[PDB]
Amino acid sequence: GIVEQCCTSICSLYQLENYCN
Amino acid sequence: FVNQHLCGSHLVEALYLVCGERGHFYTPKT
Repeated sequence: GIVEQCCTSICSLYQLENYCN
Repeated sequence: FVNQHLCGSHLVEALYLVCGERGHFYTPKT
């Protein structure tokens, strides 16, 4: 999920948006 | 926005910036 996308390494607005579902 | 590492409260803050602000901000007609 979002923690495994942004907490471990760099994420960006255009892809982190996708996890608001 | 800033592309960086984000976790916990910092991640909740980012979700507000990308999606949560757009929840109460205006959306014009298509």
